[PDB]
Amino acid sequence: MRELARLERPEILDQYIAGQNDWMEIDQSAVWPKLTEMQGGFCAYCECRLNRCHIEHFRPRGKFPALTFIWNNLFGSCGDSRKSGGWSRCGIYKDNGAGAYNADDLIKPDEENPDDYLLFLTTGEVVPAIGLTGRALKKAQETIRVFNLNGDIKLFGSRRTAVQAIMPNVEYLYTLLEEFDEDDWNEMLRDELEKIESDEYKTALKHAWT
Amino acid sequence: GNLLSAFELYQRNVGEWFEMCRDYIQDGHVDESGIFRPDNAFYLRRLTLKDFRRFSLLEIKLEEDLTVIIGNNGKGKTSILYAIAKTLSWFVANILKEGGSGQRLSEMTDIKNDAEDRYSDVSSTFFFGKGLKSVPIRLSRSALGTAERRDSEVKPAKDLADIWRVINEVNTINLPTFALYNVERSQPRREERFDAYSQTLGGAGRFDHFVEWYIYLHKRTVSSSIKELEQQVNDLQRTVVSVKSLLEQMKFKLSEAIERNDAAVSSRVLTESVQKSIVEKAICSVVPSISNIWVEMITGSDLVKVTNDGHDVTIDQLSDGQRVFLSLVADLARRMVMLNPLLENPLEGRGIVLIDEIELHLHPKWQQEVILNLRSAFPNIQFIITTHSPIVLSTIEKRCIREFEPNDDGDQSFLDSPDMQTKGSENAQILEQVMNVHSTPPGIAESHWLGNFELLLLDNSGELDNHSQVLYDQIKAHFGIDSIELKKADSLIRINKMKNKLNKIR
Amino acid sequence: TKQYERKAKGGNLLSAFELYQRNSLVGEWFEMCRDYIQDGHVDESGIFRPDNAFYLRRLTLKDFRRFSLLEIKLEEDLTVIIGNNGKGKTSILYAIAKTLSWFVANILKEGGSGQRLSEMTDIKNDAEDRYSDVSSTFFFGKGLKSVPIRLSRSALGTAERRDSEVKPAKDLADIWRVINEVNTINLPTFALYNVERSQPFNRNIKDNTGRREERFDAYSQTLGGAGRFDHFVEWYIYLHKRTVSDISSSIKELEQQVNDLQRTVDGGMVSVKSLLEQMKFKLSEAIERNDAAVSSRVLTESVQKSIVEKAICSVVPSISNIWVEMITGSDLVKVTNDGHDVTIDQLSDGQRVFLSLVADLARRMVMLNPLLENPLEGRGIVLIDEIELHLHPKWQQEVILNLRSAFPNIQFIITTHSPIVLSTIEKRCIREFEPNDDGDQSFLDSPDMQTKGSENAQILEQVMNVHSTPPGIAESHWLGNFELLLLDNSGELDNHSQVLYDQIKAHFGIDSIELKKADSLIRINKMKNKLNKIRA
Amino acid sequence: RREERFDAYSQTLGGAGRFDHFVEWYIYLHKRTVSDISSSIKELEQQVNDLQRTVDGGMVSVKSLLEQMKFKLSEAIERNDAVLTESVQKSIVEKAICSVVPSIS
Ligand SMILES: Nc1ncnc2c1ncn2[C@@H]1O[C@H](COP(=O)(O)OP(=O)(O)O)[C@@H](O)[C@H]1O
Ligand SMILES: [Zn+2]
Repeated sequence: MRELARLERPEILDQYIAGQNDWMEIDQSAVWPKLTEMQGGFCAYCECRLNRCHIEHFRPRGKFPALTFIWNNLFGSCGDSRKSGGWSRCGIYKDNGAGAYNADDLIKPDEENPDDYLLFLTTGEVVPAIGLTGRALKKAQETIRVFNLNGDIKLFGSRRTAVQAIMPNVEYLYTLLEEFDEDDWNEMLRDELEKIESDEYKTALKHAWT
Repeated sequence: GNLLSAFELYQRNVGEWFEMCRDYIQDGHVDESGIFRPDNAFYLRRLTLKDFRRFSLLEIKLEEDLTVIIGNNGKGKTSILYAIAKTLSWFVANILKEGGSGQRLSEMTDIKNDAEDRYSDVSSTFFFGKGLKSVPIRLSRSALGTAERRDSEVKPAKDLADIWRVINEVNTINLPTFALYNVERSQPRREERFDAYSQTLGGAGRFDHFVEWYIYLHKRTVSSSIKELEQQVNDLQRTVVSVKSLLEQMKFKLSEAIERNDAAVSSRVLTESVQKSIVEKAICSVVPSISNIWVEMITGSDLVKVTNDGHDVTIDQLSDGQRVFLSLVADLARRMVMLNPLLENPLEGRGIVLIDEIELHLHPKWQQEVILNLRSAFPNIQFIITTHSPIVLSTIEKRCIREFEPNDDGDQSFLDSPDMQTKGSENAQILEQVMNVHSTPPGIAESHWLGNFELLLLDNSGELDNHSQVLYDQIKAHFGIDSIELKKADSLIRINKMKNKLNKIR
Repeated sequence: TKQYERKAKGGNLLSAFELYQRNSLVGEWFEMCRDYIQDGHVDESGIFRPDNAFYLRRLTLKDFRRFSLLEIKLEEDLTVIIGNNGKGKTSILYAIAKTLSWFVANILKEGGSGQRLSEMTDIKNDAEDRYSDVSSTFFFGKGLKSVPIRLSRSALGTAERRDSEVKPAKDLADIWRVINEVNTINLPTFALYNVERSQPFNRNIKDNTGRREERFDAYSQTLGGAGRFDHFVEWYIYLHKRTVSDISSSIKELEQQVNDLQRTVDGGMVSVKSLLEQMKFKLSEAIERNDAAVSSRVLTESVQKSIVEKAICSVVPSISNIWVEMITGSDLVKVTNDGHDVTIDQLSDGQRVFLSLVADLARRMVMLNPLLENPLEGRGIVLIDEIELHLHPKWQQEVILNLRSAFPNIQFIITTHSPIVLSTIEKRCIREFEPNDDGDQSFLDSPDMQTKGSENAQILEQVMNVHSTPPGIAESHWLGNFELLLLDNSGELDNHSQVLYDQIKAHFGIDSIELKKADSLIRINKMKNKLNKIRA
Repeated sequence: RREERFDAYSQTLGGAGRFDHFVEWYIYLHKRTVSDISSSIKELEQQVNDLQRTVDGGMVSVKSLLEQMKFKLSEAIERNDAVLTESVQKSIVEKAICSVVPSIS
């Protein structure tokens, strides 16, 4: 899960007002390009490559009708409700699978940095970060539960596979700490971390490298 | 080039229309690969199930060549094959006899238990060339004790089958093969062309039938004008002690020639020697690790022998998996030869074949081979198969695969292809991405030790503390010094040590 | 004698029993035998454990079928036999089943005969000695560490006959039978489940003659290979009817009817005397059956029902509930399968076959272990051929765990060709069957690799000798070829390597494992080259 | 097994005999006798000789058959050349039956 840089509000959200208007009315192709700018064609919660995708309200439209055409509440999630099929993580699972949850105790990735709450073990699991107590632990534990970031085998399997593929390159770089001097080695680590902006499951790959 | 209109004109009247119908059925070409291709292909295009068993509504589009249906137990894979088989029974019945009746849906079992509208529908659409783009058939049944009965709609199946039957009666044509091979395949008068349709949609593929048939064909084919043969028989009879065996053989040949001569045009058949050769070739081409099959009588008992992985063995030396599969292929080949006498290669005939649990009783080794050569040997058959095997799926393109979602509560409208390409993929990936199973068993504690070990290393700034050492020793003790798990643990130690050293060099 | 007394006081079961038989301190010796059989403890997990366990330790086959000599050591809990040659694996299970027939026969009837070896099929065709032996050694606590049994058969016209040696098995079975006759004890379960268990279910179910209610019906057809799922259904419906009915109300009603009939005969109607005698007989029979049921110390039908239902629901993942519905003057067993209420005949073949196995086994255990709080914690030996038959991979990952949890004291001897099943089992439990061209093999080996908790891909390669990728598909070799090309061209993407890279990308996709591995190879080789240049 | 020597005692005092066992045993004997190539060569040699005599007697119609049989004989000889007890056993029984049973020649 990445810390996302939200910046500019698109023009179409000015027109539509809560109460009168419905999400069925608004055009979705108007909204996407700013989210694609924000996120980089990657899922907000799991960091899949987006292809089947939907606009996700972080607080849902039923419970919170105030936050229906508000730019802070919107996110590009993976999975497609329209298709005849079962999707079991992120936006779709938050509604259907997880069921009962407090919305306040979840990581909103535009506001908060995930890195302090979540840790990505190279065996493939996401866990609470080392040393959390009480409330911060509860947010980490519920973000993991409600977005189903372990419980989906497709996601877990895809994420493990990716990290395990690079672990030869991780071990080989840190051996050459010794013989290289600091300016050579710090340029190399910058160069590897440059690549993984364009890669799937980037936060998991980050924790493997650093 | 509408086939039904041409046939109607033929029935009312005449040679021109007959020829048009015959050419529509018989015309084809040999492609670049040397394979005969009918100009007008016959296949099942679409299937819809409404309130049938577990399905409230299901729609399936089928591939022309191969469709593999996958899912957990109780997802309805067998139900789908049953539905198709019952539909195909209407073609078979009407090819055999005018106004013949096919099979029907059960009022006890086949209606969905909580269907508000207490009836079930199986709707199928078949394709037969550009002249007959859509042949819709619907099988319907109302639940027991309902006042209002829903009628099946089968006339299009009957009409099409009538064309095959009538044209064949006048001039021999090639006919489509329909066969179902269910899980019961594993359970322990002369021949005539339409015996190929006997028990084709249940009871086909039984090892014992093959062996008996094969020995029979061998005995007949061990060791040609009728007038010339009659003259030879007469000359041999006049000579008749040592030539008595030869006379009996020649009398048999004469009787067979007369029978063939007397036999009707519709029931035209290839020689027993040719039939034998084609079946042998089919078996050897398709079945993993069988290069040759033959009959021996030199012990003094009739024994079918095979060359299995370069060793000549009795057929009773085959595993049950290999026997069952051999039986399936042999049976299919036999039917194809009987129904396609006019083709150079009768195995290039048309048809629809259904196979349930293709991997039944197969060791992983042979699972890797079984679908490699099925499509090569039978290029114009539409195969609709079910499997539980990731090894099988590793040999098949994703376009051929139709998967049920794991959390399907029987509502979903379409079966779809997996997102990942399966052909040439690792089995571990297919397990996780296609079959929704972890590569390691989650119920085993030892499966989590490496994860736990990593967490302990990260908690203690990368240094091997007392607790991490204990777990390391457990991993080493359990998996062994040469294990992949221990190597991963060692790797974690090395990386974390180096990371920590860097952190100190702040 | 004094010697028998010493051995018996030392804990020898046979000596104690011999003293019991001769004197029939008779009560003391009986109690010693009964305590040897019945004593046990509850472990820390809350599971009952007999103090004196019963299991098959060793099996030897001599000139049997394709085996000149084969020796197998079995585990107390679980042994799994793996290999291609399934006709030899099945022969091993058959040999065991025939031996187990001797215990079953003698528990049922004094001097009962088990099954014998065939002169035609069981003797190896090229045996010099022209006879066959099946030797088994059983264990029954520290008091009886070795119970040897040998089944033998000679060819026709041999100078000397080979007789079976079965007396130890008979002696042990006699202890169970005789002690049980005096005071009800728990008895061992023996069952074989072959590939035959996959048979179509005949729905129309037979009227209760009441053989199915008898305790020793648990041994009926127990080593036949299919089990009797039909018997389960009959027995289960019977249990249901008894639970809905009141018990001894028929006796009370019969008591009232006999009293009314007695008054009529006392009132001068001598014509009804014949009917009174018939009814008195019926009453006496009902009381006796009730008393025998009372004497057999058997569990209430309600409790029996509950135990079996729980077992089925626990072991069979798709089944959450099972019950009897009374409709149309015809009792139907229904199940909740995947959240939907269906008849047994509506179940998938995989579900039904597995249900049948567990149902049959649970029924037998409940009938044979009436004195245990959990009757499924009884003793016994169960043989299962091709346990993965009809099971999806997800079920294969749970099947052994579920069985072993439900039946903690049963010795399971099973065959499989599933790596997924093997991933849940320790290598010590695994015996590999790799025969020669003649079918002959001397010992069965544990694999070198630990299987429990290992990845299935590794088991495929290291245990089952199957590649992770299908060798007869070209695309399976592209990554290997790609790597070779990279290594040949000093780590730089040449025209050939680039083409293949593009092919991999086009075929497997941008987010494929294969492409990621290729990308990894490029990155590592580029870094290796940079290091080489710095060093130069 | 019907060819096992002690099968001769199988249901011997049961009253019916086992005529079914005879038939099976006789077919077995036949198959074994056909299979050995030297008797087949001798039989083929005899057939070739009989056919050659017919061709020499003016029946030109059987020349095609003679050529086929000569080819079969040459092939059999080429396949490795080698008395079967089974052949003798068969002959003994045939003679016995024909001698004792008047209507059977
Ligand atoms: N009439 C029915 N109503 C509801 N569910 C049914 C009915 N008949 C069968 N089923 C369900 O259908 C499933 C069996 O489908 P089947 O084709 O045998 O499965 P599989 O795909 O494993 O072969 C089970 O879940 C069973 O409960
Ligand atoms: Zn997502």
